[PDB]
Amino acid sequence: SQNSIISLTGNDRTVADGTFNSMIMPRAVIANEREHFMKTRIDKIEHDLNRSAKQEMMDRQSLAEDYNALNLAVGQEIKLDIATQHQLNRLGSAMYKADHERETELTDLINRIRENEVTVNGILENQKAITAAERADLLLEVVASTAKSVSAAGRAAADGSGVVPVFGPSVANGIKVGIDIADSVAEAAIAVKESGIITQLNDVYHAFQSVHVAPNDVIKPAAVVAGTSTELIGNLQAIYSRLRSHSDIGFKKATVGDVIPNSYMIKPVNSTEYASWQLYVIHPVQGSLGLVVQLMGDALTYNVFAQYGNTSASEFGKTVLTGGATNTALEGTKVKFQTKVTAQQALALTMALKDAASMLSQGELIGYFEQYINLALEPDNLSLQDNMHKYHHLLTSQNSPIDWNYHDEEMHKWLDSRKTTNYDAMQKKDGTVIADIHIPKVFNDLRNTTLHCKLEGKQTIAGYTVYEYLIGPWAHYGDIDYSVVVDTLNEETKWYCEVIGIDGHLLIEKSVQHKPEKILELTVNDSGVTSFNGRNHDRLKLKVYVKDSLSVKVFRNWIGINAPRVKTKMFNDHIGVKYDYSHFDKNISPAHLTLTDLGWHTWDQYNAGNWTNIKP
Amino acid sequence: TVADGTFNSMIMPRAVIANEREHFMKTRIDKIEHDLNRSAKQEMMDRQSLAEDYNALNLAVGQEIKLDIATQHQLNRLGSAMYKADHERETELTDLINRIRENEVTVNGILENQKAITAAERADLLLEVVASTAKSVSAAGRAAADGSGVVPVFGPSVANGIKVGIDIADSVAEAAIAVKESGIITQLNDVYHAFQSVHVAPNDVIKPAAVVAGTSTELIGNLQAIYSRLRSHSDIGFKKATVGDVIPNSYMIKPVNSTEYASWQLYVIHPVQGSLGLVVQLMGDALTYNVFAQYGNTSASEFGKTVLTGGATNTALEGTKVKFQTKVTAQQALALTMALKDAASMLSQGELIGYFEQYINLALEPDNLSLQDNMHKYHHLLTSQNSPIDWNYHDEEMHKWLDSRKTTNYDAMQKKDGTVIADIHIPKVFNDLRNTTLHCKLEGKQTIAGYTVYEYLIGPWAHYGDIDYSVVVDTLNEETKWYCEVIGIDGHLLIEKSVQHKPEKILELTVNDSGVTSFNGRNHDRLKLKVYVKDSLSVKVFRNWIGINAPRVKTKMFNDHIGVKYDYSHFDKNISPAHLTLTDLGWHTWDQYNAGNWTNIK
Amino acid sequence: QAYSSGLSQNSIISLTGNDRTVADGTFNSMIMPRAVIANEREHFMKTRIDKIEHDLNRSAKQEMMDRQSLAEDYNALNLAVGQEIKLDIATQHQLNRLGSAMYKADHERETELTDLINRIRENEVTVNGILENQKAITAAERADLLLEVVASTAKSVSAAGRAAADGSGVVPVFGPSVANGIKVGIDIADSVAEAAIAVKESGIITQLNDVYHAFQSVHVAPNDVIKPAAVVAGTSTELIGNLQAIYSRLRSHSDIGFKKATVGDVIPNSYMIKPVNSTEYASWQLYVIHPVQGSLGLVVQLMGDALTYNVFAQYGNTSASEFGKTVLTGGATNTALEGTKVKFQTKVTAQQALALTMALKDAASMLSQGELIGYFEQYINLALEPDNLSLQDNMHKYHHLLTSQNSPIDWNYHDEEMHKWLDSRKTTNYDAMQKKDGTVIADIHIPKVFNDLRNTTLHCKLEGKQTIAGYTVYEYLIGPWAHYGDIDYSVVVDTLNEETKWYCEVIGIDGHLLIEKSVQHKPEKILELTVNDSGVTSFNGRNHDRLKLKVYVKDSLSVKVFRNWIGINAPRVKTKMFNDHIGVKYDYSHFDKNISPAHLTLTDLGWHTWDQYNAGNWTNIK
Amino acid sequence: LNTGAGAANITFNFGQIAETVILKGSVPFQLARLNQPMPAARFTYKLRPLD
Amino acid sequence: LNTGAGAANITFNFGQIAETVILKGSVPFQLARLNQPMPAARFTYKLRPLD
Amino acid sequence: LSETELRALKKLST
Amino acid sequence: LSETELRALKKLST
Amino acid sequence: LSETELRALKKLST
Amino acid sequence: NVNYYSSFDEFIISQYHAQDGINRVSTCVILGLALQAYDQMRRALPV
Repeated sequence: SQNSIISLTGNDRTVADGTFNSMIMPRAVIANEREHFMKTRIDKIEHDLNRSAKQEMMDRQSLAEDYNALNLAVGQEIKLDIATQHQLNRLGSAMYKADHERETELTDLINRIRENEVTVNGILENQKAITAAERADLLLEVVASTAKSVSAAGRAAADGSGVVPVFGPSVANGIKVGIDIADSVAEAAIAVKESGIITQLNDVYHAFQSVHVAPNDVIKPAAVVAGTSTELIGNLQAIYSRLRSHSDIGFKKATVGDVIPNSYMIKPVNSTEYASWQLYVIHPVQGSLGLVVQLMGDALTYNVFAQYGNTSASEFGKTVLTGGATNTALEGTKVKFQTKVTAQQALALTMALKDAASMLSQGELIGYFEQYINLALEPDNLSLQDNMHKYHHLLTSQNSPIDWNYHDEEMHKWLDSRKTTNYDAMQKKDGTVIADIHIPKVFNDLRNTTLHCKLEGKQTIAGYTVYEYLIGPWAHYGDIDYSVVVDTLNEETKWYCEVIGIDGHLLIEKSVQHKPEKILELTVNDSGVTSFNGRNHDRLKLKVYVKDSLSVKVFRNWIGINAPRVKTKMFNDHIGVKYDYSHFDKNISPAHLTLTDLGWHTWDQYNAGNWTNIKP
Repeated sequence: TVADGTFNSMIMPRAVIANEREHFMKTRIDKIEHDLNRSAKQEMMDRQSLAEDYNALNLAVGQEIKLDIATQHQLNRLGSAMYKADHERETELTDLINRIRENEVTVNGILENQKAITAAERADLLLEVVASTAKSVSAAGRAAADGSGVVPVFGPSVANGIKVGIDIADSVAEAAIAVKESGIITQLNDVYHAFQSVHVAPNDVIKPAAVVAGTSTELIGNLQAIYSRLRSHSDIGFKKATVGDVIPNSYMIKPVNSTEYASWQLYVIHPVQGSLGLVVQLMGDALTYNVFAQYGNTSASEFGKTVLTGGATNTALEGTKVKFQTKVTAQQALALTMALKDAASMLSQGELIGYFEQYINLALEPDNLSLQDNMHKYHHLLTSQNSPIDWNYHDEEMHKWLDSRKTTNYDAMQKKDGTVIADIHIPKVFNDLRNTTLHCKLEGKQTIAGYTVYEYLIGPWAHYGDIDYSVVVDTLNEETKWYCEVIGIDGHLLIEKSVQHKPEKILELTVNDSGVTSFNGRNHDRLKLKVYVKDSLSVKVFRNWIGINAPRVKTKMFNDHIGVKYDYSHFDKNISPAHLTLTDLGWHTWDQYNAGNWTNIK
Repeated sequence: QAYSSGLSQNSIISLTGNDRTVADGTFNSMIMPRAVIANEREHFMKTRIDKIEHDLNRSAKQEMMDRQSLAEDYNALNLAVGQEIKLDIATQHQLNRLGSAMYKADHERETELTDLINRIRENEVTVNGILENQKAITAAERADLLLEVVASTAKSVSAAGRAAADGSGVVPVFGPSVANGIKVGIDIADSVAEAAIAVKESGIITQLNDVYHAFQSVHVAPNDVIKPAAVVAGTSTELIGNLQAIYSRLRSHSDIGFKKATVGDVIPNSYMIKPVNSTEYASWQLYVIHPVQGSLGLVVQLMGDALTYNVFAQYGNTSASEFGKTVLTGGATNTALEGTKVKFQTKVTAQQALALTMALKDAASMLSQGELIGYFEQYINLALEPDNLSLQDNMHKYHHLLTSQNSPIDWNYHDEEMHKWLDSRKTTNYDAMQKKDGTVIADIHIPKVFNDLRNTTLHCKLEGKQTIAGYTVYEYLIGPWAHYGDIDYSVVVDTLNEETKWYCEVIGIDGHLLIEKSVQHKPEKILELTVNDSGVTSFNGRNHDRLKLKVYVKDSLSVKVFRNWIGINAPRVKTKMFNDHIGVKYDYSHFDKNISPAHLTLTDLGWHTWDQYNAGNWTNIK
Repeated sequence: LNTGAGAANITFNFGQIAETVILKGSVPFQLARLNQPMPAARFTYKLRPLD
Repeated sequence: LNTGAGAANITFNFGQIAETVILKGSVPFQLARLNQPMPAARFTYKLRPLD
Repeated sequence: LSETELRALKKLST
Repeated sequence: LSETELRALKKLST
Repeated sequence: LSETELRALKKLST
Repeated sequence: NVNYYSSFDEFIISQYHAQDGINRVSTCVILGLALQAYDQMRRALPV
């Protein structure tokens, strides 16, 4: 027919139950209370499996000692004895680990593409009729990617631990919320007050759920119109630069002292009537813009609103993009849900669904939308899926209808102002000591805060376990210090640290086990580029080799508090300067090492292979 | 805005019990949840330590709990998990009662001026004006806020890998008896495979409590009355496994070859935590129910005398039988059954089947707002003083019936095998849940100046006599000092022990027939105990009744709760052990302390 | 011409009715089966739950930590050159993780079947009465009655009941979870130095990564097998023989599944093809099942109301097509249909999948198209038997036929052909890689020590839940054997105490042998046995098909048992059939006996026969 | 009026001559025949005296 | 009357001449023809002696 | 760490 | 083993 | 407790 | 959810080049004759 999108139900809008078409129809996960209850239980189980509340409580004392041993300046120390800082560290540490792992997988994908750029260029140029999903399969096969599936089922199987979204209610379980002092400036009373968070922080955690996008999701929008390998890589980096900036904003909302809003769906109080209408309000915690979607009958309308600069009277800010008239004053039952996709991903499907509003049934429109928001499940309709990915690229590209850099900058300024206002208000009410406990000024942004990233190692070379940490990219400029903590069963041990650059690596041998040891100090300019031994670099790789290891931690610290920001890179900025990461794969064997091998040595000195012994 | 009808089928409630995959999917996530928090490998490890602590309590002869015997260990695993989950819910109820009392003026305004809105909306409003830790009344939100302890106990996973068939023939050797004690009889194995505990959150109870409440005092009384009934039923559930009988299994009967226009459904609920059962029949658009007693049953019939009637139900219907485990109490199931009967004309047959099955199997409230209001109104009526069911009479009769079964089974086994074999397979010590000497492992998420705070709530007691409380503390460091704080209305008592890896008695209390104790000259219904330990690894609290099978206190009702009011506002305050001095230990009333510093006396 | 079996089948009444379409808003519509592979929401939810179960029982962090201890234990076995299991190599460690998990599940299933045999033999008189009195009831109903008269630990045959009764150790191995974070494609260029080889040994090739992402093990519970075993059983001996015959076939398929990973080839993936834009009343479905644990595959096509199937061999493919020779035909299946392809992992064996396909073909006229789709996909993806009681019995009757001696498929011929084909593939891949790269590189990526699940030197961790006077009892079932030669058994015991006194007991038909070792953290050899070509061993003068090993440790933390064959690639034993199991009968009733280490004297140690003891008190002699 | 500890049972005999008797209570109450299960409380009862 | 350990099977032969036989029991009992599944217990059965 | 493991480990150290 | 437990155990050993 | 940790902790105490 | 064109020339050519164009132009031709009648009728009877 004329329509490219064909509804599973015909023009009669009736599908017989028990038939194949009805079996493959999408389900309303948000609207169905059985479906919503099941999704929440599985999500909580996944979080509790990887992150154990009983384990995090036990490791509190060990982490507190390490943070003090960093010898930070006054006003920049992180005190984990305070309950508020410990809760913020728990959320931040898991947030940064997930972002770190996604960045690591992106670098491997970039290296794989560059190794087979001739075959990749042929696929992109010759084949344009196939969909985005089919193009991703061919690319992920031509390159020897570890994960070769873009299907949601294959992604979940190969997702692995460490990238599981954080579940706020699990983190906030069992923490004291109400403590009174009643005008008692005493050491015992102040110690008691430091043990409890306030109600505002409890409400923030109950409405928090992080979103982390795998590189196998990003590849489909990246290759939808890409014609060359450079365009594909440039699109991949542009999307992840936007994602990382939004992820930073998400953590900053917990630091400032206000309650974050919760996404909800409004549906009519009376079920099974003629009149059918639904209103979705999405408040992405990891973003600066929101979405309001209204479906009355077969008509779909949307409005993109700013999450900043809003008075207390109205939750919605100014409208930055309009797609119709949406009434948010509709009366009905309110069902709260947690979005699992970014604002751009939600917006991309809304534009695609509006185009095919009359070509799909209402149940298909609702089921496809709710499955994406609540499960990150892409629509099974291939034609609908392809249009969504085309809109996702447009929302990210330079021709985007939304100026993302302007809105992200405004969100940062608005959040900083709110922190100052809330700190001054509580200072007058209670005092400086109480205000500092509840609103710590040391945390600020996610990549500005001093944070630790526990490392997991599955590779053992001659009895030495390799722990890999990727240094950079940096969204801030200043001076950065890196430290490593090594816990080993043996009483005396020798461990090695290696930093890989574009031309050569630096080998370090250390012996101190439990106290943190500084490994690398760097200076980064306003372009997010550091000068590592005469060569400009955008990121570095740090590998720790430890024998009979139990735990390895890496601490990131900025010299100054509230480090100034670096403008987010776009597609034009990424294609301008190209850095080679093919050297991040090579390893060394600490067992076969000599005194002459330690230090900074360029590749020319080594042979082919044998990156341990410096004899050519 | 007229729909094409596809959306309304997607929000249509589903037959979870009848559909096999839905019933397969729910068993799997309930098993996963139980194994997530209670690990069989961990529990088998701590068997040796628990056995030593139980032996170190120095119990009198005939009251010792020997965890070396397989039967006693299995019953301890069920009892400790059941008692723990009930303890957190009681702690949460006490916290909620405190918050309501601080905001009585605001709560009173809501109750008077919000009669029009739904029960769920009123509960959400009440939980907002108070600074409640959990502010969600939806089922999805309650699951997220639920902790580790409150997870229901999955019976089949507990009784996995335990040896059942051990045969020693006419042998009285010590070696043979040791092998005999390592196994359990087949009867206990069937008991665990049909056991699933139900623990109701305080947030679910606030909707029945606030549906007709007009004052804050009435709302608190309604909450306490429901949990008095709920806790009583949990005791009966544990005693059912203690006796030598096999508990019945809930089941659903469906036609062998169902027809499109002439289908029928029959539901039989056998709540393990309760004294009454429910039979619900759905023939066409007609709904009928019968409430039957679970006690006094003869061998021929699995149903006792019916105590409440709602029509005629035919339990002799022929068809396929599907077994399932309920997630709601008998009172909760009955409330929906009465509500569904009234709305039978206005509801489709698919809605009748779907709404009922989702509530019993998943504890999911119906999406219909009118149906939700009527159920919570009926829930209040069934738990009030004007309830059609005399719960106190049926709870007491179940207690008497269960005691007679234990004597009959023990005497029957004594004749067949002997006294030694009978004691192994039917331990007489365990008796009721609150009677039994049990331990409650404590979790601590609060640290004050390096000291982790572990909180335990003494009482409320359903039994009277003399009760002893002991605490075991395990720490990594050697030569530590730990403190115990017992908080009451008048003041708190501070104790320093500095002994690890062994039980240490901290309190001895006497409870009278009204379930109240005299703590330093004042009547207390409950007390709060806080243990402060530095670098702690495990803190365990034991409770012990001086005599076996302590007599039961009559279950309190609504009028009993409003007659006497006790203040629990002082349970929140704590001390800083690092700043303690020698003069600070002992019993000290608040008048002595300065405002906000309860560690150091003026 | 389609194969026609004269098997008697019960009549089947569909929920849809005469018009073959269910009515809207009815109780039948709510209990209708519905597709799980085709629907994305369900195929995503089930994969997440499957992954969760694997991480609960098998944690990657724990398994990575135990690598150092496991490597030392394998080294201490003192194996001959060319037979050493070096876990320092990444590929060998990855294959051991797959092997250890698969063997533990197979061992537990074999253990439960052994106990079930004991209960049946004890209650033979009552069991014989049930079998001959009740021949008209359904197979599921017969199983419920049989599991009740015997004091079976698991008395439920329902799918929900089986899931609850199952414990950790029988959970299927989730392949993608194992291959997470392992380095792939380490490149050393023309370097033969020791440092370069050390880095090379730490990584695996892309082929092994692809193999693991398509792996999912299938282990059938004894309660599943009792229903096919009792369809035509007349006596207890026939029922036991049927139970042993089925598990002999099941175990042989498990060994083949592990052998697929050892060779350098990639394993095929089962997939479903559906129309790009499905049209009402013109839909079609194509199912292609490549069972990892099997020698044959299945292609099922649903066009209109017609069901067509083909059984194809998984060996002998020329790489031009993914299908081998057709062994059984049930119509014409078109595998060249154009449409969307969805990949899934089967949770049932080829013999189970074929049984439902034959039963569904006979019920095509009486069942609607949606019922055929729902019942097939539920069983393949979730191992959920159809709710239709008549259809379930028809599936079980076909399952008995495919395993009996008169099966239309010669399973022994195809299983043997698959072993020969797999051996040839390993030689070809090793020789090809020995030319392109060095011999050292070839040995790293294609180890010769790993051949098949019951040939490779493997460890099995034991779980202990029984304590006798302070001593935890760990049970290991020696045998049955599918290979003949000399086999050595070793036990590793770890205890918190500095000095420990632990005992080992080996039980046979007549008497048991008690040993004391008192050595910690090092393997100790307990038993050396010689197995003849018929799979039986002479233990103290009598033929035994299996033995029972019980290890008693005080304050234990971990007990491991190592199984070792003297020569690699031990010759196989022909798989036993129903006649072989009936001909020779062994008594396993003595495996339930226990001893009390605390009340042990020096004279009680050694080999003692039952007549030396009293009734009970098996610890102390008269 | 009940002044006892527990709920009491009052027996009503309306004879066998009257055809129908309608019972209305100031509050909902429970009524059932001799040795018959009690129903839920309700305002109005229509009874046959010969029952 | 059954004085044995377990349930017993009693065979009833009503001849071939009678057309219809109706069986009623004091308590519900189980009855089925040769080589037929045994139904649930019922009070009454209607039988054809020729069967 | 379990209670039995911690108790056993402390005995070895002392 | 947690980092807190390992450090405490090492101190006990020495 | 892992077997690796138990053996390492045993060596430290001894 | 419709597009707008400057002239009937653009409208008919755009539909011709779309998918299922051959059967779309048939409808557009009838629309053109309907619009031809509309122009003549409304000029004679302006409302």
